Order: sequence, then C-alpha cells, then structure tokens
Amino acid sequence: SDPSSINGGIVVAMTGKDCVAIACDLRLGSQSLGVSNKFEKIFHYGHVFLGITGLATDVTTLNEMFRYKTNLYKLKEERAIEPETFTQLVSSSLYERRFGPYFVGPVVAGINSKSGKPFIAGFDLIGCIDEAKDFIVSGTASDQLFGMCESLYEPNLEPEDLFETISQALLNAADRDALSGWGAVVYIIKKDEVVKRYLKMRQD
Amino acid sequence: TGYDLSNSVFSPDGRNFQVEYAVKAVENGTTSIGIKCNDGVVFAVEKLITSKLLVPQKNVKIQVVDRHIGCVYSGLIPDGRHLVNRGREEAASFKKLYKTPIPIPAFADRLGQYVQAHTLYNSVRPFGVSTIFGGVDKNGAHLYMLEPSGSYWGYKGAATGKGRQSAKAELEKLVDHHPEGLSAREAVKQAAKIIYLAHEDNKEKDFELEISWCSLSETNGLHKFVKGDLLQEAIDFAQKEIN
Amino acid sequence: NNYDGDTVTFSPTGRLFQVEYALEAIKQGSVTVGLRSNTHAVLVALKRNADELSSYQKKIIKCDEHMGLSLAGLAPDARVLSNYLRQQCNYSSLVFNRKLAVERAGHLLCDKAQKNTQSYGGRPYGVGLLIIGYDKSGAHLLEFQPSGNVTELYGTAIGARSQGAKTYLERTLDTFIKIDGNPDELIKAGVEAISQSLRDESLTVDNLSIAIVGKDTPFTIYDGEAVAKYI
Amino acid sequence: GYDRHITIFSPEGRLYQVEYAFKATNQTNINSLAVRGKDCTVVISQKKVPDKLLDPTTVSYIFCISRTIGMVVNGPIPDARNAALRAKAEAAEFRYKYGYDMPCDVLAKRMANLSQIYTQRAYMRPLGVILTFVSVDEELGPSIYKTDPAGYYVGYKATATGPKQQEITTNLENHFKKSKIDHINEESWEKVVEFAITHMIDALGTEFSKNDLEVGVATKDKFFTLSAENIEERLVAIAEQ
Amino acid sequence: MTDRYSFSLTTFSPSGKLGQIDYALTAVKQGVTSLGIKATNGVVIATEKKSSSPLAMSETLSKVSLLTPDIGAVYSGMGPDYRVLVDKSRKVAHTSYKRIYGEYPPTKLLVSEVAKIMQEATQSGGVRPFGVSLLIAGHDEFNGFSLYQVDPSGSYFPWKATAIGKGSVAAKTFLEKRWNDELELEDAIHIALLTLKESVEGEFNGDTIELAIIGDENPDLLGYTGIPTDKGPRFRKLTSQEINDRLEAL
Amino acid sequence: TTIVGVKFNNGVVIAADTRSTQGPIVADKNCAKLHRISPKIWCAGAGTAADTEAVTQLIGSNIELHSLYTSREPRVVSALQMLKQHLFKYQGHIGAYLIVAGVDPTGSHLFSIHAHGSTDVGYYLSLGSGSLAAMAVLESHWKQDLTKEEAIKLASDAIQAGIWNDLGSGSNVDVCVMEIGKDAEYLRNYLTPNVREEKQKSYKFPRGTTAVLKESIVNICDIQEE
Amino acid sequence: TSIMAVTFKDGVILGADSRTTTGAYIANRVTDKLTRVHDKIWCCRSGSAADTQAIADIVQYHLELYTSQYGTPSTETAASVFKELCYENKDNLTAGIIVAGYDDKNKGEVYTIPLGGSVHKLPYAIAGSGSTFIYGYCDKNFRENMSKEETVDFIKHSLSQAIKWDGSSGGVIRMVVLTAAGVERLIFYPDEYEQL
Amino acid sequence: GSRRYDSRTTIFSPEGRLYQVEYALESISHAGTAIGIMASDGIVLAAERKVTSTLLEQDTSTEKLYKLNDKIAVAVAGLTADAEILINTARIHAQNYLKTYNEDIPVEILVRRLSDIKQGYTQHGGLRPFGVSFIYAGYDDRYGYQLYTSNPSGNYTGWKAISVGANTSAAQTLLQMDYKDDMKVDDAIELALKTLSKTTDSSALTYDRLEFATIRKGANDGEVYQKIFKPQEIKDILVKTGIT
Ligand SMILES: *[B]([O])([O])[C]([C][C]([C])[C])[N]C(=O)[C]([C]C1=[C][C]=[C][C]=[C]1)[N]C(=O)C1=[C]N=[C][C]=N1
Ligand SMILES: *[B]([O])([O])[C]([C][C]([C])[C])[N]C(=O)[C]([C]C1=[C][C]=[C][C]=[C]1)[N]C(=O)C1=[C]N=[C][C]=N1
Ligand SMILES: [Cl-]
Ligand SMILES: [Cl-]
Ligand SMILES: [Mg+2]
Ligand SMILES: [Mg+2]
Ligand SMILES: [Mg+2]
Ligand SMILES: [Mg+2]
Repeated sequence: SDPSSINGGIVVAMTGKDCVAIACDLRLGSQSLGVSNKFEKIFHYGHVFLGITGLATDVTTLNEMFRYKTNLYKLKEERAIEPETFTQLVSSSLYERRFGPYFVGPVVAGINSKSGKPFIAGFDLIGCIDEAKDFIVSGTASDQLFGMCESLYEPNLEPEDLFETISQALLNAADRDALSGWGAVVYIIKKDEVVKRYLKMRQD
Repeated sequence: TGYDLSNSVFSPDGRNFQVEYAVKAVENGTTSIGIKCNDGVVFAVEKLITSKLLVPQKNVKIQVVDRHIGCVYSGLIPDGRHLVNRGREEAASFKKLYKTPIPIPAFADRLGQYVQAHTLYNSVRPFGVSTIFGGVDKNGAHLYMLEPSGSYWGYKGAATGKGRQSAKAELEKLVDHHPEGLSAREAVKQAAKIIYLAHEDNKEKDFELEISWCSLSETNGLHKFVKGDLLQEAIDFAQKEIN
Repeated sequence: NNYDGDTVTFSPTGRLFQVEYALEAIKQGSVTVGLRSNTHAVLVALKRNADELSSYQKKIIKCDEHMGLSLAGLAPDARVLSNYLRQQCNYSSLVFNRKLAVERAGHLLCDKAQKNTQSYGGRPYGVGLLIIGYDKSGAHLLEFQPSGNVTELYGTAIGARSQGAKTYLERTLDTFIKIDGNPDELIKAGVEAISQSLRDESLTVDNLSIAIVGKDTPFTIYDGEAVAKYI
Repeated sequence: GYDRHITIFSPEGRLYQVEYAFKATNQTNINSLAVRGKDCTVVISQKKVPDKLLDPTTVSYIFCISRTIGMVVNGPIPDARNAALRAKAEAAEFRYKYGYDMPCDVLAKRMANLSQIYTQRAYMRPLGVILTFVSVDEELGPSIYKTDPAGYYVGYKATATGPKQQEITTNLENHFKKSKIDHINEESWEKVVEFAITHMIDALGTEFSKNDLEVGVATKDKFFTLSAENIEERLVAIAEQ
Repeated sequence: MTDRYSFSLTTFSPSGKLGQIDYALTAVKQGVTSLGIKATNGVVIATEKKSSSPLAMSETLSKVSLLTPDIGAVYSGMGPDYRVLVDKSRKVAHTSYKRIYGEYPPTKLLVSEVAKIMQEATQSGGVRPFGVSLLIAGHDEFNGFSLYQVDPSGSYFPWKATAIGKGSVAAKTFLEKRWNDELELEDAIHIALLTLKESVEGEFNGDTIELAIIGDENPDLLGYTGIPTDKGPRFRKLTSQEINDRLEAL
Repeated sequence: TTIVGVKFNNGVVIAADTRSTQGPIVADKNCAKLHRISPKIWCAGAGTAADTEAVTQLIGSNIELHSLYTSREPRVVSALQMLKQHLFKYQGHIGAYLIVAGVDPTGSHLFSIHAHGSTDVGYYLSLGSGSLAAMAVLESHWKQDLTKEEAIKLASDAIQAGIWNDLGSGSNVDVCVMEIGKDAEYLRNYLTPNVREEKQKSYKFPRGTTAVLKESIVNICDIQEE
Repeated sequence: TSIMAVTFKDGVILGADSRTTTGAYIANRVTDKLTRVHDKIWCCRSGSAADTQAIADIVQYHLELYTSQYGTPSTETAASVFKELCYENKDNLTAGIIVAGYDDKNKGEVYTIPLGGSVHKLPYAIAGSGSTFIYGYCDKNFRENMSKEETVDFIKHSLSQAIKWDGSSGGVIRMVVLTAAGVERLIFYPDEYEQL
Repeated sequence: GSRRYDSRTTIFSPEGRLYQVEYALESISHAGTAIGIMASDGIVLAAERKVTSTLLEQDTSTEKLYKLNDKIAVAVAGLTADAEILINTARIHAQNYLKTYNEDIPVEILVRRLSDIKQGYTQHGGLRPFGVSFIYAGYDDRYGYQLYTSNPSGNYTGWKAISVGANTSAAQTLLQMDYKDDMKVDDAIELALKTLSKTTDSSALTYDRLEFATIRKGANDGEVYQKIFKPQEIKDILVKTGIT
C-alpha cells in the first residue's frame, strides 16, 4: 500500500578527502517476494552520480528523465552539468509534481570539475535539498543507515578507507531490513577516476 | 487612398473615415430629440408614416433601460436596439454587484466604451446611430448624446437625425429664454413643438409623434411614456404653434 | 462598388450594400400577402414551381399553435429563422408557461438578423418574412426585413409585384379590418389582394397557399383541394 | 500600398499608422501644460465648449486615475476615455497585487507598453492620444510622465502638448534657463497654478476667463481638479500684480 | 473581435527577400549609434542619450539595461520595442533558466532566448518584426566575458567589438584599428569614448552619454553580507561623474 | 522548528534553529531556514521544507522582476501580499508558515504568514513547534525601544528556548539583521551550542575488511578522438 | 471573537476584541479586527482570519475601482460587494462580517453578513463567538440616537462581558468612530474594562 | 476585414508550384555553401561562413554546423534563426525517442520528423515556410553512415555527396567528377575543401571563413566520435591539403 516500501532498497553517500562515495543495494521485490537481485539504483550523467530509492517504476522513470534533461543541457551549454547545478535541477523537477509526486528518495554525489570540491546531497520525494557535509542516507533502512553512518563516519577519510566505512554502513544496515540486501554496489569517485565494486553479502 | 475601405484605419489626416460614413447613416434617419428639465428629462422622436397600413402607436421607437433610463436614437434602428440590449446588460451587472441602480454618467460611459470598441478593429462595423439618452439618479437629472465614434457629452438639449439643425436652433432659444429652468410638463409641450417644427425637413410623408419622460415629481424618477390626454394636449399645443 | 465586398463596410453615403443586395433577393422571390382583422390574421402565399414536373415550393411555416409566418427569398434562411422562432416560442412556454407575444417575437428576429450585419465573416439573411399570430392582445401581423427592421401592420405584401397587393390593401384598409368573426370573408379579401400582383398566371389548386390564426383557431395551413373553395 | 493601412514597416522603416495617430492627437485643438512645484505637480488645459446646448460640467479632458495619480489627455474623447478606464483598472489591480499605490512613472510605462503592442500587432489600432500623467510620488516627489501612440514615454521637468506646444515649450525652456532649477520654487500649489496659467497666457498670447481653462493639481496623497470658482480666484490674483 | 490575423505578415518575395526584416534593419540604420567592446578583464557597452527635448529628464530613460547581475544590454532602433524586449528578456531568464537550475543563465543562452522571441515576431501570425538590433554584453563562469549582437531576424553573432545604428560603418572601421587581444577594461572604455565622439554632433559629456560595463564583481552593490559564494553583480552602469573624469584624460 | 522576528530601534532581526525532522528522526542537523526574498527582505520558514523554499524562491523571483520593472527597491508589503495570495489560493495545502521581515524606502517591517494565507503585524513574533517556548521568552523579556544588540540577544534567546525545550527544534541558531540605511547581515550559525563531543573510539576499518566480488573502471569521460 | 457595530446620533462606531486563537493557544493577542475598505466604510471581521482578510482585500480593491469611476460608494454598495463574495462562495468560506459606514446623506449605517451570506440592515449588530453571551445585555441596554460617549460606554461594557465569558475573545478593546468630523481610533486596555 | 492583407502562403501557382517554397529556395541559393561527403569510414561536413569580419569572434561562433545528438549533426544553409528553431525541435525529438525506446534515434526517423514539420508549413496554418536547407550527417547501427538533405518543401533525399546554398550547380559537378565509392575520410576532407575553394565567391579560402566537422568511427573501438573543428585545426588542415 505504502508506495515507498513496496519494492524496498537503500542508497547511502559519503564524502572523504578529495573523494566521494555512493553505494546501494541490489534488491527489487514485490513486498515479501524477492524478484530481482540486479536492480541497480545508482546512475550517472557525465561525472555527476545519482542514486534513487523508493518505487521502482519512478526510479526508472526519473533516471530516463534526468538523462533526457542532462543531454539537452550539455548540447546547449557545451559542457557537462555539475553536481551543484544538477541538485537544483532534481529539486525543480520533483517540486513540479508537488501534489502528484514521484515516490522516491534521490541522492546526488560527485566532485565539481572546476573547484575539485567533493559534493553530496539528499532529497525528499517533493524536492527539499539536504546538502550535508558528512553523509546522506535514503530508503527503507534509513534509520539503520543513520545509526551506522553517525557512529562509523569520520571526516577526511582516504578513498580506500572511505570504501570500507561506507560498505560496512550499507551491509550492516541492510541486514537489519527485510526489504533491502540481495547484493550491493559501491562507487568510489575521485576527480578523474571512478572505481565500482560489487560487495559479497548474505543473500536472504 | 483606400483609407476609407477599412474600419479602424487612420487616414493621413488622422481621421477614421468609416466612422464618418456611419454618421451619414445617422443624418439620413428621422429626427429625435432630448430636453433636460428642472427635475428630469424628456425624449421625443419623429416616426414617419410610410403607409396607412402602419398600426398607430404600435411601432414603438423609444426604449427603456433599467427602470429610470430612457433611450432614443436616429439612424439604423437595429443598431440602436443592439446598443440598448448591451446597455441593459451593463445596467443589470452594475445593479447586481453594487445594489444601487446605475447612475446616468456611469451608464453613459458603459455605452461610450462599447461604441468606441467598435472603432478599434476592422472585423467590426461602427454603430450607425446617434443615441440620445438619460434619466434621474441620486445626483439629479442628466441628458446625454452618443455618436458613432463613441464620443458623448452631457447636454441641456440634444437633437439628431435629418432635422437636427432646425431642432438645435429651437433648443438654443429655450436655453436662452429659460436660464432658471424648464418644468417637466413644459418640456413635453416644447418637445412636441420641436418635432413638429423639425418635420419640415421630412415634409413629404406625414408622421406620428412619440414622447417619453423621467421626472422626480411627475413620474417618481421612473421612465414612462406620455399617453392619452397628456399626449393629445402636447399635440394640440404643437399644432397651434405651427399655424 | 468598392464598399460592397462584405457586410462590415459602410459606403461613403452611409449605405450597407450587402444588406441591400440581401433585400434584392426578396424582390426576386414569389409574392406573399398578409392581413388581419380584430379576431383573425391571415397569410396568403403564391407558391412557385421550377417547372411542370416539379412541386410548388412551400411558402408558409408554422412556429407555434398561435403563431407562424410566410417567406419570400432564400428558403433555407427562412428555415433557420423559423427554427429560431419555434425555439423561442417553446422556451417561453416551458420556462414561463406563457405564449410568446408576437411583438416580442419580432424583436427577437430583429436582433438575430442585426448581428449578421455588423460582424465580419458572416452574411445577412436573404429572406423576408410575414409573421401572423394571436396572443393576449389580439391578432397581429408583422413584416420582417433582413436589415433587421421589423414592422407591425394591418396588412402588407412582399416579393415580386407586391406593390399591387399593397395598394389594394391600402384602399381596403377600412373594410377588411372590420371582418370580425368571419374567417372565410377575411381569406377572400386576402385572395383578392394577392390577385392584384398576378400577371399571365392565375390562382390554381396547387399554386395557392393560405394560412390562418385567430381567437378560437390554431395556426393551420391550407393547401391543395382545401383552397379550391377560394379560387 | 497596404503598409499605410496597418502597423507594418514601410520601405523607409516607418509606421505610417502610428504617425497618423499622432496627427489625430491635435483634432480637438486643445493645448495642455504641466509643471512641478516643490510639494506639488500642476497640470492645466484649455477648455472649449463651442455648443451652447452642451452641459459644460461634463466637458473634460482631465481624469482622476487614482487618489494619487491624475491624467490629462490630448486627443479625441473616445480614445481618451478608453485610456482613462484602462489606467484606472491597472492602478487598482497594481495596489491589490503588490500592496502599495501604483507610481506615476510605473503606470506611464505600463500604458506605454500597451501602446507599443498596438504598433506591433496588426488587429489593434493605436489610440490617437497623448497621455500626460501627474502625481507627487512618495519616492520620486513631483512627477510628470507622458505617453504617446508610438509607445514612447519619459519623465519631464515640465511639458506641453497640443497644436501650439512648441510656443509653450520654448517659453518654459527660457524660464528654466534663468532659474537654473528643475522646478517652480514655490511653497503653495495656488501660486504654482498661477505660474502655469501666466506662462500659458504669455506663450499663446490669449487671455482666459474662468470657463476657458481646466486645472488639475497633485499633492502628497491626493490629486484633485479645480472648480470654475477656484480658477476664478486664481485669475484674480494674476491680474492684481 | 478576436485576432483574425492568424497569417504571416512577413513573407518571401520573388527575389528571396524577407521584406519586413529588411525594412526593420532600415529602421535600425536610422537609429542612434551604439557600440560594444570586449577587453581581457571586462566588456563595455555605450550609446548616446539622444534627448527628444531639453525639458525631458533623460535620466529616466535608460537605453542601457541590466538583464541579469552579470548581463547588460543596449540597442539601436525603436526604443519602445527595445523596452518590451528587455521586460521579456528579464522574465525569460527566470522562467526558462533560474527557476530550473537555481542560477542565472550564461550570456549565450540568454541571447539565444531573446533571439528566439525576435524570430517568432518574424514568422508568427499578425505581427511585425522588432525594429531593433541589440548588443548584449555579459559574463559567466565557464565562458568568461562575451559580447553578442542580435538582429531583427533573430540572428545573433559574437563580437570582439562592434557598432550598430547611424554611424556603424565608420565606427566599425575605427574599432578595427584600435582593438587588440591585450586590452584592459580601462583601455576599452577609452576607445569606446573615442569611437562614440565621432558619431555625436552636439554636447559630449556624462549627461548625454550612457555607458555601462561588465567587469569585476561588486560586493558593495550586492546589498547583503554573510554568504561567501555571493560576491555581487559584474554589471555596473557608469555615473555621469565617472564618465567626465575619463573625458579629461581623452 | 523555532523561528522568531524582533523589531528594534532602527530595523528588524529574524532568527531560526537549524533542525529538520521526518517523524522522530533528524533529517538535517544544520538546516538553513532563513531565506532571501530580496537583498534587504528576508523571511524565516516553518512547516513543510520544500514549500517554504519553493514559495520564497517564486515570490523572490517575481519581486526581482518587479523591482527591475518599476526601477525601485522592493517593499516588504509587496512580498507579503504576493505570498499571502499565493498561499490562500492553495487553501493551506502549501505548508509554508513564514515570518517575513525587511527594510525598504517606507521603513522597517515585520510580519507573519500562515499556510492558509492570513497575515499578522507585530513587534515580536514566533512560529513553529517551538513557538510556545520562544514566545514565553519574548513575552517575559521584550520591551519597546530595543537596541540592535538587545534585539539579537532576545531573538537568539527565544530560539534557544525552542532548541532546548522543543524536540522539533535543535542544533544551531541562525540570525539575519536588517537595519535601515545599511546592508543586511546574514549571520549563518550565529550560535553553536550543540557540537558533538569526541567519540570514545575510532571506527576506521583495516583495508580489506569488506568482501568484494568484482571491480571495474567507470567511463565518465566523453567519447574519445582517434 | 467579539465584534459589534452601533449607529448613533452623529454616525456609527465599530468595536472589537484583539484575540486570534489556534484552538486554545492565543496566536495573536493584539489583533486588529477593525479593517478599512474605504475612507469612511469599515468592517468588523470574525471567523477565519485568512478568509475575512482575502474578502476585505478584494472589497477594498472593488471600492477603490468604483471610486475612480463613479465617485464615493454608499455603505449599502459596500455591503453588497461583501455579500456577493460571501454568498457565491458560501461552500468554501467561514466569514462573519459586520459592515459599517458613514455617508452625509444616509448618516450612520450598519449591515451584518452572517455565514450564509445573507444581508441584514440593523440599528446595531453583534457577532462572533462571544456575542452569544451579550444578546441579553445589548438588547436591554441599546437605545437609538445615543451620544458618542454613551455609545462608547455601551460597546465598552458589552465587549467587556463578551471577553469575560468567551475564551476565544480577549486582549484590548479596539474601536473606530465614523462621523462627519472624520475617523477616530480608540483603544481600551484590560485594567480599564475588566473592573467595569 | 483581415482577408485583405493575407498573402496566402500555402497555395499552388497555375503551374502547380508552391510560391513560398520556391521563393524560400531562392533565398537559400544566396546563403554560404555547405558540403557533405560520405565515405566508407566516416562523413565530412564543410561549410563557408558568409563575408565575415576581422572583429568577429570565431572560436565561440557557430552559424553553420550544429550538433543534434552524439551521433547526428547538421550543416545549415539559409536563415540561421529559422534553423535554430528546427534544431531545438530535432534535439528534443531525439531525446523523446531515446526515453521511449532506450535506443539512439535512427538518422532517417529524425530527418523525416523535421521534414514533416517543414511540410506542414507549406500545406496549412497560413504561415511562411522555414527558409532553411539542412545537410544531415549521422550514424546508426542499421544503415551505418548516412547523408541526407531537406529543404523548405519538406522533401528529403539521401546522398553520397551533396551541397546546399550558393553555387550548388558548380559544386555538384565538381563532386560528381572526383567522388568515388571506395573513398576514405581523409580523401573526402580534401575533396570538400577543394570544392569550396573553387566555388567560393571570395578571393581566397581561409581558416576564418570556414566551419568544418567530421563524424568518424575513428574513435577507440566500435563507437562514433563527432569532431567540430577549432579555428587552429581548420588552419592546419588547410595547410595539410595544400590550399594555403
Ligand atoms: B520545522 O519543524 O517546521 C521544519 C522547518 C523546515 C522548513 C526545515 N520542518 C520540518 O522539519 C518538516 C516537518 C515535516 C515533516 C513531514 C511533513 C511536513 C513537515 N520536515 C520536512 O519538510 C522534511 C522532512 N524530511 C526531509 C525533508 N524535509
Ligand atoms: B475570532 O475568534 O472569530 C477570530 C477573528 C479573526 C478574524 C482574527 N478568529 C480566529 O481566531 C480563528 C479561529 C476561530 C476562532 C473562533 C471562531 C472562529 C474561528 N483563527 C484563525 O483564523 C487563525 C488562527 N491562527 C492562525 C491563523 N488563523
Ligand atoms: Cl507591461
Ligand atoms: Cl486578522
Ligand atoms: Mg536484508
Ligand atoms: Mg529472506
Ligand atoms: Mg496595429
Ligand atoms: Mg476571555
């Protein structure tokens, strides 16, 4: 009944020293029934990364929408969109459906190509921007993720250390949520290289 | 040239020839007048008897708007009816929102703006009538005359149609000889005379006289037609003056 | 000349040529006569045929139990206007339980025709109408012109050669007005009136069309052998 | 030659319908003048009642647009009243939407934009009027802003409009060359009206009775027109010195 | 009523010419001279305040207009057309960009939107083209400083320096000799004043000349403090006094 | 949420806490509730966060266009009128509860706005879940003819009362001062009385602690030449 | 809310408390419920604050536009504009408004417009939640053609009692006097009216 | 009424021609020449800017060559403002297709859509047609490298080598002479520039008077790269081919 918890899933993002990390689980289900273990929730438009939790049809629809808009942006602007600008575009796009909203929890992550500054942001389903310094959480295990992040996180972590922190935050949060898990992906993002890692986790 | 072929086009003079051509239709029409009196107004019109087959006192020309405004016009009769229909809508919406009956100056502008709007586009034709109208409101008696251009002013006496010059001359005498004012019953008598005197311009066919009036004392500020004995009294007075 | 291309254009002398051209279509139409007394009102119409194989075009249309008209000019325009009258008569009955006054019916036709003479794109109606009726103020006869001008009359005629019938009625004015409580004699006067507009052709059984309305007489149309009595 | 019938460009880059609308402006044969005082803005205009049958009280080309804004028109009365009604509606709407009284210059711009649209859109004709707006603005003080059929508008130290505008304009120009200030240095509005009438008399070379003039005065928080008796008092003061 | 002009008033003639656009350009030719020069660290735009009357207060009429905090515009041709275009240009900068991306548009894209509006008046029903040519100077983070011309057709071109209106042919020749890629903003202002003096007949001073720049950020003109990333508008209109100071070193 | 507005001698000050919540969870610890409508017109927002942001941006955008159209600095009553009519039209469904303040050519002003579109005038105002705690402080310590220094102190104290006593409010105090004839100063994190203590332990993991299945480079660059 | 308007010899006086409540919390203790729609046409507002403000703002706009075209409107005209808004939007509005004004021709007039959007011209009118507690008092103590001082005392005593018994009413007693002389604002504080 | 001033932009002549389309083509014949040449391993787009100035900022300028998506580009001949209206519509159409089918739009489908829009203005609406002719250069996995052209009539055709704008008669004769089917991109680049150099109304062909672009599979492995040439890069290729 509750659109935000039919399919399940989670996304978490973290900042480090000259780097950002964004991670998600791979589950898509129909309430109790597990359907797919390959449903990735993180997408990217140029160097800007977008994770989306919530209703899976809206996750797909919004990805297609932001691909659409970022492609037109690039043709007209003659440059890739930046995380700060994309964050505003997500907010604008969500608020135009104020009284008929997409049932999603988006999370933006990336590094500004000009300033080199790490950037993360979270949103509610109607467009409100949460621009945190430390971390952003989203999905059916958001309580769990808040608890993990708030204890495990420390500032200025190196890329390879940040990977361990965000991975443990996701895994242990997912294992306390029935509608999350079934695999996980972690993106480590630096100014001009991005590494993608699939995590080994319990499959129940 | 070609400036006169389309409405709302300025000629090199700065003139709208289509409106000036509408005036020619007004000048071709029968004579109609208005007289402002002490506590009201009087309207009168010339009705040409084209044939014996016309039923007397049936083809009424003067029209009422709301219950306190009288309207008469010269030129294209249907255009005048269209304008009065609009006037009635304007008066109804005013009374609907503001409760009080529409003041005469307020009513005058409603017609004025509507007629003026028909000089703004080539997709419409100007009105082929000059309308004399007025009545009694909270501030007293008012008489107006409205032209095809949308131009209107307040008047002490007004006249239009084929016998307007003759009528205007007669109205000017009344203004000079009665600075303190004219009574309602006097104005009806004078109105009858002026129409009869103005009939010399349409002397081929005989005519029928039609008079109406609004007066604070005589009609309680409501528009009424002059009928029966009071009408005959005015006709007798008029017939006596021409002889 | 240069000012007759559309209805939205006055001429330099203040004339509307498209309206005048519409008026011309009536003069080409077949003659029809209207007259009334105090009790009854009568329409008489000379129907026109295309040829000997063709039927005679109907001229008279019923609008209500107490009202109807005869046409001269473009017949389809008479159908549009008569349909409008039917609706207006019908609105008066359904909403106010009130038979529509003949004078008010004329006012409604005037205003409908007027809108077509002041707006761009449209055209004036190309037909003249003679409306008869019996309402709360007795018998009535109206003449409609597509300029918008509607006139209440004792008697009249419109169409080709209508001047002859109109003169006759102007002489007979004092006689036929007094024909009260006698429908047949009032029709006789109407048939004799329309006869003054005839040349070459005469009134035959399928040529003549008569209608009547009165005090205790609903609007009824007579055609065929029903009018042989009056020939 | 249909480029002279509607508002499209001629080969010279001109809009003839706009130019002919400017010529309609002088059809009334009336001259108007506007000047600024310290605390006030005064506008005067010739009043001509040729017909004896006219009610002279109703013959006017000055309009009370809002409590603060007044407007005098040069041009035919139908177009004048069209512009007046619109300005009143715009001024009222502005107050409702934005919570404060519409400034004189802002109304002038709005009406000028509407006029511009008629010069660009074919189905709408220009209005054959010049609109002179006057007020004492709460920010800018005494204000005179004038609009024309081209959609042009600008603020003024003083201005004149009509058939004999140039004679009045030069007369005013020469005064401000002497005083070297942007206004009439005078405390009371009564004396500013006297200045306005005096300089119109000198420029036109005609004397005025009480019924030959029409006067509008803008002060802080209200605009008002003078009666025939108020003008008479003004004419007496001029004659006595 | 109804707008029954649903057809184009600008059409191709047998020779392939769009008459109304050509005639609009002729109206621009009659217009007062305006110019723009681009420097390394700024842009300057300038024009003559041709006062219609000495009684008229020429300060109230603004020929040079702020569109965004970092973009300005000047014109040659019909003033009223320019005024409404500025209103539409300011609005479209918000509706089609700022309300979407949370930031002001880059110069080229705002120019593109203005160009679109002018193109539509060349093709849409019942309208004539705008009788103006615009010069739009602006700055943005990724493109730096830029200067654009926009014509009645809707066509726009980027310029290092240019002039439009009355004496544009002579003014463009004058700019070709003086312009180089190492000009500082003050040097461009100096050249702008020299170029503009040639086309002006009468008085030449701060009160008869209108001049604005796109240059350094002006935190003093921002109106508030407390946000480091907001450093103020790059658009600044030069005062009457500031112009006269540079006319002494002329 | 605790937001307040306090008038003083030569202007007006507004303040706000920085906590955003979704149910019993804190969504953002350092949320920015002071919004700029125009350079010298600022407003604090309570209720639905997206709504307070959106309605402020929209009116702020139209206020800017209005300022350019009229060649005048914007007025607080204009922002007030545009906000109330927008909110009234949406019949309270746009959940924005605002304290609108500013200085303009008319003077200094302070208003409140509720979601259904009703406005109120006052020398001191408070909105949000912590408004009762804040209003208790304002009603106890407010006086006429406050100085700039006293008004900031009173405003921040009112927010603190919300921070400590209302569970819907917390973290930091944001302030904006708008004085007549001066630039408005936005004091982001004016007070910071809720810094988290040092943790007992570092939870930095040894590298290789997490089990990995696959690795790959992600192509973020465009299609390449040659 | 406790509001009233009372006609008297020299004109009319409007009166109101200053309390706005959200349930039992007093959201505003110094509210001004006496609002101006024209120079000498004012109204007392009760019910929804948002609704009555929106209505009053629209009426002020209508009367400002009326004045520009037709000159000063009558109090009856102002009441009719209120009625039109209240009647036609009755399903969506909660507004109890008393309209009071001073003409020179008609002198002091009072029109009350309850929830349904009906209009009632009365010598005096009372409305709002607190009015219930003073129907007895006001009916017994009202006289026609009172003096200014008597009318002020009548309103002060009436609203004092309404405030005393109604939880939704309180604060200061505001009053607006409408006469030929002009417009006068009066205020009365708790210490004054409670001891009555 | 308004009928008086209607030019009637969508009617036939007695000969069965569309007046406005024909006159729009006459306009385009005065525009700067644009050439497209399709090779086995890529496509070339070359175009001449019209009588430029030394004070024109070239490196930020774009009047001829526009990008529709990553796979498709166009060369413009005619009114630039008209072209940009259509270009933005085409960009949107490509994105609509990508959103719907999750695949890049086939070149012909994009071309047909734009060509249909142009057709509409010749048959209904009473508006003037777009005074624009396009050369479409694009790639998809069905037909590979493709060249198309469209004109104000809304008619489109496929080409191996084609020119639009000024001196197309002379240009097409030269292309028809030297073009061969087994030709490569580097050779096509040379042919395009040589053809412009002979047909140009200017005294000499220089880097500042040109816009140039290629669509190559010359991208790292199975994919397509669009290269819009910079002023310095156009200057280098002019020296390489031996024109300057
Ligand atoms: B405060 O409590 O009024 C605060 C002020 C806001 C402008 C930052 N509001 C909130 O924190 C609201 C509470 C709320 C929850 C649910 C529905 C409506 C209101 N929170 C949010 O708007 C919110 C919650 N989670 C994410 C983003 N925004
Ligand atoms: B009064 O109590 O009717 C009062 C009059 C209002 C115009 C200021 N109304 C209110 O206080 C209403 C609630 C109410 C109470 C009693 C009867 C009817 C209605 N309050 C509000 O409208 C309100 C409260 N808080 C914020 C915004 N609006
Ligand atoms: Cl506008
Ligand atoms: Cl209230
Ligand atoms: Mg699990
Ligand atoms: Mg399981
Ligand atoms: Mg026009
Ligand atoms: Mg109480």
